Amino acid sequence: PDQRAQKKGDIILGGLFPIHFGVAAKDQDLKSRPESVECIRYNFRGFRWLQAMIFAIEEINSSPALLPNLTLGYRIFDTCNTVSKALEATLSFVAQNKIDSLNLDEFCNCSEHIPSTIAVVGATGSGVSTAVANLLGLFYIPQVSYASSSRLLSNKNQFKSFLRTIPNDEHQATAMADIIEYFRWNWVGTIAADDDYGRPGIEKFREEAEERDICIDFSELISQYSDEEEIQHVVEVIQNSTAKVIVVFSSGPDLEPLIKEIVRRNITGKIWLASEAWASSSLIAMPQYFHVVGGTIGFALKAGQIPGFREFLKKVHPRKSVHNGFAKEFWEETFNCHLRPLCTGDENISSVETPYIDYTHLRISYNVYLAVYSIAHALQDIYTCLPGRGLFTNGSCADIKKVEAWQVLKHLRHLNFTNNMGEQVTFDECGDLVGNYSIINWHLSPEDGSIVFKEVGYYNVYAKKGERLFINEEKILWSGFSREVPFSNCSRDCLAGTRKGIIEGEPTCCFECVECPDGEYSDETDASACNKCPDDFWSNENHTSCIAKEIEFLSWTEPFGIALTLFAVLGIFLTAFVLGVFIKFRNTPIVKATNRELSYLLLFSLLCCFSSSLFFIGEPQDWTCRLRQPAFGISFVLCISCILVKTNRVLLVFEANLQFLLVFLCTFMQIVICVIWLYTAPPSSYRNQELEDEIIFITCHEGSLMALGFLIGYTCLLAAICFFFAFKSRKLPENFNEAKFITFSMLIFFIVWISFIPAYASTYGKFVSAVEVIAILAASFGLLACIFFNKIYIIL
Amino acid sequence: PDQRAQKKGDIILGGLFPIHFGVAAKDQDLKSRPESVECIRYNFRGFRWLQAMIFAIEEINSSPALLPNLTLGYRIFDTCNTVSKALEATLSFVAQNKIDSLNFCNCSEHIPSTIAVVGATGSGVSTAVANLLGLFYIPQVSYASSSRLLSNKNQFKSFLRTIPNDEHQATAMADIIEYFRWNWVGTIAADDDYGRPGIEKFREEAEERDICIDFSELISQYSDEEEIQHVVEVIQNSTAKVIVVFSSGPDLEPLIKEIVRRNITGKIWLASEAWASSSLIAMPQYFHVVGGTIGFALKAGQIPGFREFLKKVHPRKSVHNGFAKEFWEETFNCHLRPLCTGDENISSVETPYIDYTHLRISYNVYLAVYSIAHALQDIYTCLPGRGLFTNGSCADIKKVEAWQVLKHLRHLNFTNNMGEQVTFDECGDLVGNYSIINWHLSPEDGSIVFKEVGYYNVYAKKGERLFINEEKILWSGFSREVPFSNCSRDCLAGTRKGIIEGEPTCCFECVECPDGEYSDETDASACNKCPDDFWSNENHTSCIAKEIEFLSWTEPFGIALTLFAVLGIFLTAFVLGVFIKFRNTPIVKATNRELSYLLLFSLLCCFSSSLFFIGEPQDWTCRLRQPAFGISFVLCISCILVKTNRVLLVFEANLQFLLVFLCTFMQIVICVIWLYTAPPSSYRNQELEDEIIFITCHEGSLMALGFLIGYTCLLAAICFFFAFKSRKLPENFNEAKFITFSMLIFFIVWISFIPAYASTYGKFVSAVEVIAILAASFGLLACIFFNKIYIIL
Ligand SMILES: O=C(O)[C@@H]1Cc2c([nH]c3ccccc23)CN1
Ligand SMILES: O=C(O)[C@@H]1Cc2c([nH]c3ccccc23)CN1
Ligand SMILES: *[C@@H]1O[C@H](CO)[C@@H](O)[C@H](O)[C@H]1NC(C)=O
Ligand SMILES: *[C@@H]1O[C@H](CO)[C@@H](O)[C@H](O)[C@H]1NC(C)=O
Ligand SMILES: *[C@@H]1O[C@H](CO)[C@@H](O)[C@H](O)[C@H]1NC(C)=O
Ligand SMILES: *[C@@H]1O[C@H](CO)[C@@H](O)[C@H](O)[C@H]1NC(C)=O
Ligand SMILES: [Ca+2]
Ligand SMILES: [Ca+2]
Ligand SMILES: [Ca+2]
Ligand SMILES: [Ca+2]
Ligand SMILES: [Ca+2]
Ligand SMILES: [Ca+2]
Repeated sequence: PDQRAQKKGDIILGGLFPIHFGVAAKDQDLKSRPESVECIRYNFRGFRWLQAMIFAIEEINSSPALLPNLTLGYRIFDTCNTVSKALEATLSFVAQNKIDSLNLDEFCNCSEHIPSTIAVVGATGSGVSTAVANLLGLFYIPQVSYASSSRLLSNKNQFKSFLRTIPNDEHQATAMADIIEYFRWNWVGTIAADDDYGRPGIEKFREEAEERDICIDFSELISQYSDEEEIQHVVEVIQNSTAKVIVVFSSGPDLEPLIKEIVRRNITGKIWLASEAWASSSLIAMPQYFHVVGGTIGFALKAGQIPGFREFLKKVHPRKSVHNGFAKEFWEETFNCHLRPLCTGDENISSVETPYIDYTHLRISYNVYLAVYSIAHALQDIYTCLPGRGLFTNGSCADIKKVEAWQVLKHLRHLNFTNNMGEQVTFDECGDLVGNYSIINWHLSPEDGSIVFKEVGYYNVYAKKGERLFINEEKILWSGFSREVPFSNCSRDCLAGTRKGIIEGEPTCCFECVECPDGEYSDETDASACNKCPDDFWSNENHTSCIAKEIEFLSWTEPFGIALTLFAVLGIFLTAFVLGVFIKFRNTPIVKATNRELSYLLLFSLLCCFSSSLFFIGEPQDWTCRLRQPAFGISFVLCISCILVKTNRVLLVFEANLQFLLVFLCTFMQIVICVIWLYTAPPSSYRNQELEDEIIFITCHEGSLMALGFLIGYTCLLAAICFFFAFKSRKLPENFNEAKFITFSMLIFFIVWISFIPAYASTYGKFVSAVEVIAILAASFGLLACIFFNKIYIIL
Repeated sequence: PDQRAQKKGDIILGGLFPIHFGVAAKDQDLKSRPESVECIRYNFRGFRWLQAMIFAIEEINSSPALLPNLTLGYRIFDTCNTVSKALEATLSFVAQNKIDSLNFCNCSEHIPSTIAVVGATGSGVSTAVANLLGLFYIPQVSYASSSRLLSNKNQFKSFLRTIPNDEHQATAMADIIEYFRWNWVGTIAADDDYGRPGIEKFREEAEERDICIDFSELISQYSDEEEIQHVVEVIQNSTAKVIVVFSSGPDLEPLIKEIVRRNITGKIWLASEAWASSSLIAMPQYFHVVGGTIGFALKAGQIPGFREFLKKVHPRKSVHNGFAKEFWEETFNCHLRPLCTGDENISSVETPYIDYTHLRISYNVYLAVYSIAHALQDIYTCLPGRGLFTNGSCADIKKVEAWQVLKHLRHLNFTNNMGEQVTFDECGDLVGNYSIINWHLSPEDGSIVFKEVGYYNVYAKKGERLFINEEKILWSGFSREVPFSNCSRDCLAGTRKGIIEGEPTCCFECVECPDGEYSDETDASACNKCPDDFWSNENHTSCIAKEIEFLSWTEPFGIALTLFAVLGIFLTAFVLGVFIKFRNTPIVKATNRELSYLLLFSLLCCFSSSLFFIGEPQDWTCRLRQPAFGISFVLCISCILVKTNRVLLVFEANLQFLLVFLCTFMQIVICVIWLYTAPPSSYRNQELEDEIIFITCHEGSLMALGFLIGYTCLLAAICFFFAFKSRKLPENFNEAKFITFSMLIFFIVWISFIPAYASTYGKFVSAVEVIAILAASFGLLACIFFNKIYIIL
């Protein structure tokens, strides 16, 4: 390495910064002796970090309070983000230690003029720094990095002298998961880089997503040296996916070919998530690409303050700066000339617009500044060590004249001081720091069309999980110009009345919506299953909620019921035209039956025949006391018996007072059978019919219907017997044709049941009570009309 | 590095082998100057590999057909599975190139420079060594590094290997998992460069093949007790019986010991190639925890004369090999506490150094050494004018450089002692077959043995690369039944799936298919919808056909209707069939025999129409039952109604015979007009009454039938009005009274069956209609002919 930044001093430090983005991308066939690689691109941020470190060292050497008489030198080389260059620089650093503490088999002699460094500033990448630390751990030389946040460097078993001044990015995955949870999504992507920074950083994110039940569509890995095949495959995978959110864990140059290919293919409508590595890189954030990476949300560190730095940055000159060997190359790259046209030392560094001269926040430079002062404070603590109170064995103390690397590492292990801003800086036993992570968004400046970063929130690491992040949605512009929150889900959420259904070969986050069948209802949206038991209710047409069932039965409240009751009471009134108001019964001339008894009985007999029809009307169980367990046969057992005794009285004169006792004996069998039935045998009722539809049915199904059939058959047989007995003498019309019309009156009763048997068998709306009551009422009207034909001839 | 194996020569080769499994674990507080670490336990497999390399070098140096005038030396250090120890050896190897490349430094010229370095046994150690060796373009060949991270040529330029990569092993394990009926498995990996890269591919394959993973954990050799306890608790609190392990011997040893201490059984263990045959875990005392373990092994090789060279090791005569002094002490438990002598036997003590059945890593080392020798021979034997360098130039064997050796090694193709061809790929990788082994218990020795139960191919198409013999696999060491490892039992027939919240797709519930649809396959995603003409079974297994009821003639009610119809036909033919004498008969008032056969055939046609009314609407394709609706209401009644018309005409006052056919004319023309206006159709839908399909008839403009019935009723009413004043007096065989009584019977029959028409049992409207028609016709014929059938003549 001919180019170097070397300054002499009593104590020598080591530094490694990236000045070039990469090396020549050429393959060697090894046909001849290989040569060293050559740089292709130039970096300006590394020069800024180098200048900041030089300024910090100079301020240390210019502060008598920090160090009275100690002068510190430095040796800085270039890495170019290459493992080989950093390994060569580290080997050159540890040559004095290598010749002495190593290679004991053979005698190795070297010049004493070369100095020995006490510490080496770590590299930027997480892979190069890993190799540098692995090689440095043999000699116990401390190494402090400023940009490595990989977890693989946190293992103290493999690395013993590695420290970092950048907060660990393990909380970055948690913050991204919380961001995804806040803007509720379930379909996301995953793109990482094949290195030591991307692969370990995606496992934690995937674990957090799985813990939060977040589905991942595709996961891909990219690299800077990959050719067109992998880039095309990744582009095809991205295009063939419906995920609108992509998580990217990569660097600037690593992601540059993918961004260029996407821009060439004009792929838009995607959301880009940026980590701290590439949230502010100038290689990706360009106006020409603003239509592909617009509205990008990224992570950034906490800004620092370095007084007297802007003025120092303008003092660089390629002629009066002999200590710095990179000034000439920086000048040539900035002014784009040779030292084609000749260039003198009379330009202005602030004319050309380059990132070296303009900046908004110093994060990595502040990290290097803090590391340099941490080393200075460790040296000061070594100098100020008091006898009798030390960190070595038996209370020993070190000598400032002869300081070894292991003593510096031991003193750096237990370090605590105050920052220039009043903060407290100390090193944890894992060699890691804790700091805030900030959220930034990309916007377009209307003035000159330049990409700018705006703060729209922050992440806290000193609070309990759940409320560690704050965000302001009103200041976030999605896709660069859109304000509404984009919709990125595998499928639409199920609405009310629909349930979920599995699709074969698909994850849990993807499903289908299926309408629930009858009898099932669901109120909450996206319900796993619908309620099955409506608690004696019915499912609605839309299955939104439950509906109470309807009770349908014959009642007097309905117009049909009130009309039937009015007809019944009218019939009761029409049989009271003699019962209620009676004509003279003494020496009655119209009827030969002078005696009031056995003839006045027919009045209240017909009254009971009419009144008994009111048992069937209304609900069977409407009243508790009047539950009417016997309902059917009571009407028959009295009315048929009265008809039979009347027919017997009529026939005794023609076919054939002890008659009153004689008529009752024949009908006594009906009454004793009914009394046995209605008391000894307790009838029941059927509460609900077959429980299928929303229309419920109530009915009174008397127990032991065979007894009812038997008693009806007995009554019919007795009626037929009396009809047959009356038939033999009804042909001859005598005595006001009395016997001639009773036969027709009771034949009306017979033909009522003949004409209403299909109504008994089948009825509309389960109204067997209605047909029964109308049949018995019509029979009662017929009997009443044809039983009092003698009164219409003569009033009295 | 005082402990080393050195032999000088014209050409020097480097080598690294693991002689110890690790180093002493102690924290450094930096109170004083740190000292070098020490290795605690000895290893015999690394010593066997070193002996194999020495034997190969000696065989090459004692062969005239290979490098006849060249002498080969070696320089081998110790690694102890430590990164720092290997880095020290790597730095010592590149001491000569340090002055030439870096930066002045003066060094003695007596020290030689190695041209090749044998790769390390580990993965991260090999990566660290190759990172430093790549600067000087020094070729390096490894024998046990199978990590994919070494397959990147951009970072590594002088790395070669003779072992298949881990991608094939992961694919084979995925195929094994897919072969068995398991979908709920675990995952355990080691925090190193061998385990983590070897689990991403396996997880991707499992996700592609629709395989769920229960838990994933990382373990390490230096992990404390808390991590081990957490891993054990996670494993115990799981329902998975199959566990995938990607770790080495010492890495997995603490976890195995902790599991044994807790006496955890009933688990299926899958072993990677790294620990499928390690003696640190395969112990009888742990057998009841690792019984029936399936592991992967490579293809063994044959090295004639190896055992004889192994059985002649001596700590005194082996001046070149300085590692025998410690090996003798370790294998005999002595030192040079009880004093020892150089007269013991090596065969006696049972050690893995001499007790072995196959050689896999040693064969790899032999192949690597022979590949290097073949490259050197090709360098020596190259002819001018056809060299691979620029302008056809060829190198000189007197002065050889590392880059030339690497270039010739990149293009290598030779043959083995077993008649096999060995080449090098563009990435320096090799391919080979795989073997599957199972762990069994010796019946008398009591030790763990390996049995071959199958193999995996790499030269065949996808899906036809694995062969498994189930008749030799013994699960759990003694069990025979195939283990069952599923999240939940599969749904039976007629039962569909149901989702559980916050659970993977591999876990679900079984819910019975509701009524109206069926599923005839197990683990059905959804219940298949039944067809229109089929209904779901009681058990919902499949669909069943429905039934149709149409009052067939074979029905008891149908045959009853038939028997009444034929009885009526016979009774009416008793009068019509026989031509009884009607000469000067006084039964009929009219002398002419006409106006009597009219009724006789009208009743017959009415009976025929009533009989034809029943049956299917489409029983006969010639004509539908439509006339059965019409004529039965006009031909049956109006022709009979002619007698009532003539008798009312007589009461009002061969001349009126033609004047009483008008009613039939108007009724038939109205029927024809209705039929042509909107012919009746047939309704065969289910009408949402029930699941049973019913057949019925529907006609447009149904009010026409009501109007026809109303016209008939009005005609009968006007007949009653006309005959009311004539029926009071009885005369002429009481014909008027009997006709009035017959028509009253007709009215009472028509109005008696009104609620049956309104509602009928079983939707048998046709049965009600035919019953009413027959009853009315029978009463009519029995009552109008009351005096015409009382006496035959
Ligand atoms: O660990 C790593 O590799 C990244 C490197 C990196 C970070 N921030 C940067 C800014 C510019 C350039 C590089 C970086 C943070 N950690
Ligand atoms: O790459 C690695 O780290 C492993 C190391 C290893 C393999 N086979 C072994 C047998 C014994 C000891 C160690 C090993 C295969 N690849
Ligand atoms: C980080 O943000 C929180 C939020 O108030 C707070 O602790 C502080 O302002 C920031 N810095 C540190 C060191 O916490
Ligand atoms: C997307 O799916 C998630 C799954 O939990 C859900 O919470 C979210 O509401 C869905 N998005 C929309 C817009 O409904
Ligand atoms: C376990 O699940 C798999 C998933 O397809 C299935 O093939 C297998 O039959 C199930 N096991 C049993 C015993 O049914
Ligand atoms: C690997 O197995 C296959 C099939 O059994 C066959 O090619 C041969 O036996 C093996 N091949 C090699 C190169 O050993
Ligand atoms: Ca770097
Ligand atoms: Ca970070
Ligand atoms: Ca799938
Ligand atoms: Ca090793
Ligand atoms: Ca392998
Ligand atoms: Ca979960």
